[PDB]
Amino acid sequence: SGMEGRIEVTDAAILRVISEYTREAGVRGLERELGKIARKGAKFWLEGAWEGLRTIDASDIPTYLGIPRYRPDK
Amino acid sequence: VLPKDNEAQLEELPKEVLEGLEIKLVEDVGEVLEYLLLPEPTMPPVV
Repeated sequence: SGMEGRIEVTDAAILRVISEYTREAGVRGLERELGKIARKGAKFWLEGAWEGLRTIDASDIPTYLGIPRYRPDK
Repeated sequence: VLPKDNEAQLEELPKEVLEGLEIKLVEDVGEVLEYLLLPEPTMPPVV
């Protein structure tokens, strides 16, 4: 998706996306969600270009994917 | 009156609607029955 080291996820964000946007046995949905995060990062690059590397924390996941779709067990 | 765990889904709602409404978020039935029933009996009981 064109980005090269201007954007970077953390592992907590990965676990959040798996637990809250992905319910299957396989891995296809996680692939689609990571694609969505990278493409919204590309649109944010074309709006305002920042400098160096941007590290997406676990808080910004609704800002990149939207409303959480599934709820974890407690 | 709406469940508390649905408060995530108040964001796909249009903006001018959302200041018209007022949501009460609940998680127990007792607070709902406190909020909705008038405190005084009027009709006689069924017995």
